[PDB]
Amino acid sequence: TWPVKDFNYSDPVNDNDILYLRIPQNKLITTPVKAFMITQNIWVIPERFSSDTNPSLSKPPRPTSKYQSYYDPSYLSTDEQKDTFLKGIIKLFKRINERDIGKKLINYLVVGSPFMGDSSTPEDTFDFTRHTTNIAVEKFENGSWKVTNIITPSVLIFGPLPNILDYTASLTLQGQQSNPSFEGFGTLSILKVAPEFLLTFSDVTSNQSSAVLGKSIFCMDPVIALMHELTHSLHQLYGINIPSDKRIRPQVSEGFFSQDGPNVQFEELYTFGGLDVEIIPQIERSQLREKALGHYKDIAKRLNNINKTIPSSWISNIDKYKKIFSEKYNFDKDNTGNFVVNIDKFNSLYSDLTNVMSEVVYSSQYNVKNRTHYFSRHYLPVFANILDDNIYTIRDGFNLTNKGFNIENSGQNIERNPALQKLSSESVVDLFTKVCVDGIIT
Amino acid sequence: GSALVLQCIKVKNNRLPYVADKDSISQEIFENKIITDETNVQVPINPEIVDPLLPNVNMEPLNLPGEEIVFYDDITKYVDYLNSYYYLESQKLSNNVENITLTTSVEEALGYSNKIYTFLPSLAEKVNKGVQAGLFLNWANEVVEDFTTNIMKKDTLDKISDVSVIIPYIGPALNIGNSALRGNFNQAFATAGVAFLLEGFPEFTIPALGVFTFYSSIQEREKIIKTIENCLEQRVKRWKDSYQWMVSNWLSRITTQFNHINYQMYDSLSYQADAIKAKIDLEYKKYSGSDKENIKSQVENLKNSLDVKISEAMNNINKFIRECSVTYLFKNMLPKVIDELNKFDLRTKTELINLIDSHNIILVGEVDRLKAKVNESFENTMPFNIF
Ligand SMILES: [Zn+2]
Repeated sequence: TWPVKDFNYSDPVNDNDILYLRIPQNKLITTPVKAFMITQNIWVIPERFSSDTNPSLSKPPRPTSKYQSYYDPSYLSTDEQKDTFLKGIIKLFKRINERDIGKKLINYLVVGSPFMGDSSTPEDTFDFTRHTTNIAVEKFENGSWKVTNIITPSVLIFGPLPNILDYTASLTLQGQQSNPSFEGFGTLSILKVAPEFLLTFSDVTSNQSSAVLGKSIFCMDPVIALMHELTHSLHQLYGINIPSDKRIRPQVSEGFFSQDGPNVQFEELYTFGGLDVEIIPQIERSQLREKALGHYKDIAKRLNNINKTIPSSWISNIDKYKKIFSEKYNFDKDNTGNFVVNIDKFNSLYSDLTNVMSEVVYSSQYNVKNRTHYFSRHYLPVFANILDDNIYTIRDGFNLTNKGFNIENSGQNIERNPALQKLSSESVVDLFTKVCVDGIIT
Repeated sequence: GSALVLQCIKVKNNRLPYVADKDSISQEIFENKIITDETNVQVPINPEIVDPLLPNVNMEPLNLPGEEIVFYDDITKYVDYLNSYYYLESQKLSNNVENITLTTSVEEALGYSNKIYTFLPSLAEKVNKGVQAGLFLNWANEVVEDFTTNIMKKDTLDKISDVSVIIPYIGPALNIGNSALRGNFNQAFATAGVAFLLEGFPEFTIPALGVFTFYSSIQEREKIIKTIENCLEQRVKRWKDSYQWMVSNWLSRITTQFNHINYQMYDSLSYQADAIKAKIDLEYKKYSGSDKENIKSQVENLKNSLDVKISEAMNNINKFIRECSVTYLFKNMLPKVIDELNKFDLRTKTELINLIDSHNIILVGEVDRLKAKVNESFENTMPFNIF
């Protein structure tokens, strides 16, 4: 168990775990932003996010996504809301450490820092001057922001996009940042989460349902929603992230009715897991393993030949980063002294990050109702105050014993729980497939 | 009768089935291939938190372009009959109703606000009667008794199909393939088959598989036999990988559309219970007597029992729809895949026979007789099963 440190937004900058960070990836906020380190190399930044040129938190005229959409400029602006947001994720990170798979998940994220280099860097060099590994720390010296120090984080946990219900925000990478995440080196993850806001589903299709009560409309447990996003960080960090080029595309055609859906990427099917992984055939899934293997072998051979560094003053730290990335990828040592990829330990590692670490696996482990197949219907989303222990605890989530919520009569049910408040359909934006005829009919 | 329908129904985008594009899945099985001599594939403890700061380094500014904003448009879809979405809208209650009454006609329920559609003729009788100068629970329980018995209906079709039983009231509830009005859900489902439930969905069809070829020379001794054994490995792979493609299409395109009927029927059954709940409450206000305040506790339990009794009916529909989804894969998709695989086998076999006919003299101590007998590999085929 990696310890989850407690924080307030009122707490001052201590030049250790609370800092001010320069994030060029966020267009919405040009200035440096206040950050907190809840655990080793996993930072929370209670701020809204946007990658678009000419960004805006306000509601657009027409829908910008195929998903169910909800906007709010008020969310995560004042310090009271940032204090709520900070405690929220801190509370969720404690709930992750309740089961064993969550302790294992966090451990991978902590130790698996991104490699100091890429395809551009030659074999004999560590590059310590890249944005995929480094983030700049800054003081406010005499009416201006000066660059003081750096950090080497694994996951940066921002607030939501303009669309608060956007779950694909974590998959957004800009090609030059992405190339490390494909080719084994990895990159620091930038998550955009909204704990209080929840997606909702029902068990109408699944016969595994309450015969006592009936078919319920339930919410995703925000720990599972967070752990879902953290599995993309896991893939981004260990350099086995499948590209956004590899995707499923929706078919819309006149003749039959269908969803004008989004593109469901291969990463999204991997991170969800279960039967829907078989949508990607084995001929493609095998190719990704063989590619990942080759990159891990070439990264081991890089560690054998390194002598210089960029910048030139980091030659003393060559043995330091040899120890960090050897433990990450879990290389062995052959009869020369060089690093080598143990194939049995690679297969064990790669299968853990793809098959074991997934949403369907978490939902069974944490004893919570959840989506059974990725294409389960999205119902009207909900809001919930997770910080109040009468609504949501660390040990059991929404399903609390004292308020008359057993596992069949789950607290996740919106009908049977008043704490799961609904968002109004006036604010919630949607696309529509318009069913018309304009005829007499019989 | 006829009724001029001049207005649209706005169905939400994410309350429709996701159907993937056919080309978007995987093209590997349809690609051509050349076979060679070596084609072959197949802790956390309690630690201490460290100071995360490090010495500053000169980073150049990473000039990110930024994402372009894209506005998405709605879809209009013109249809030639009152399909499932029209039949669903008829069943809904209006905004702040007063005195609702059930009706057997869909066009009346769409036009008039108070009138609500029902797919159960017997229910339309017993609901609209009300408390006819008698006791409250005498009528109220007869409505729920009639509601329960009708939603548990199952008709046993025989002769054709692996589907054991079908649920008949889906026809008048959703008007699948214009089944209602004509009134032959049971007949049409048997005649057309399991694909009837997919409204206007293009019939499944698979294009021809990729062709195997070899080198022109292959002039070395041992080399021609060394590659023919690898050709038979890739044949087994093609059967294996074709079945995985078939499943990839089924999971992303077919299963999603069948579950749409599960969702639609739950909405349908929910609107019927909302109509019964509303009518009981309206008739409760209209009723009066000495035994009225006594039965209050009992009547609220009868309202809550509707939610349980829908789940009993849904577990039958889930069982029914699950069969339809699985039997589609067996009888609509799989035969077309096996037929195309048998064409691929015959085309690959004629290639292998003519490969040996081209190379008689090389590498033989008369092993042609031995190698021609290895066609027994084509005799047996790779099966496919479910569960
Ligand atoms: Zn995701």
